[PDB]
Amino acid sequence: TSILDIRQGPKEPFRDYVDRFAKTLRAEQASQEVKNWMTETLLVQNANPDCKTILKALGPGATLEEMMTACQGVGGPGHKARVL
Amino acid sequence: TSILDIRQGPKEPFRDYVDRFAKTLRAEQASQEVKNWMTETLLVQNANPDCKTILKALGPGATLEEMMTACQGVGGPGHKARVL
Repeated sequence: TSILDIRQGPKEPFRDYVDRFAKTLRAEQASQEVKNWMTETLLVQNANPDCKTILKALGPGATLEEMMTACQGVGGPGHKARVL
Repeated sequence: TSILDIRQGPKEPFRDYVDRFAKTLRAEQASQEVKNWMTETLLVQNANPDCKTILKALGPGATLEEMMTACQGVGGPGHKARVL
């Protein structure tokens, strides 16, 4: 698949979205600098409205852990949650 | 070195800038889809102000030959020609 295709669902937990993004980025062939630029552009760009707004409030210096913790309330169970 | 750093000079002919961008893009490790998005984004973003304006009017999906036709003569003669 391509990193360009990873976009957050409207109810998708940030943690699930960033996990898909990171896994897809590992599989992408690119230099480390290009991967850093991919992350700096597309992760916030392709987040849902509430997560995108929270990420922007953290700023370009934000770490993954800070992003995940700041976004942890948002969205629904997601597709990995087990009810049955 | 990195495609991320290819930037047009203020008087640099657009075709000289594109030759540098293209050679560096060819050498970059990336999927063709990623290259295509790099070109859509970086070539314009890193163009000089005068060419950038014309390129944004022309819009995404213009061919190189159309970009060249639009940007020809914008700027100075560049450094290709030997005077001495």
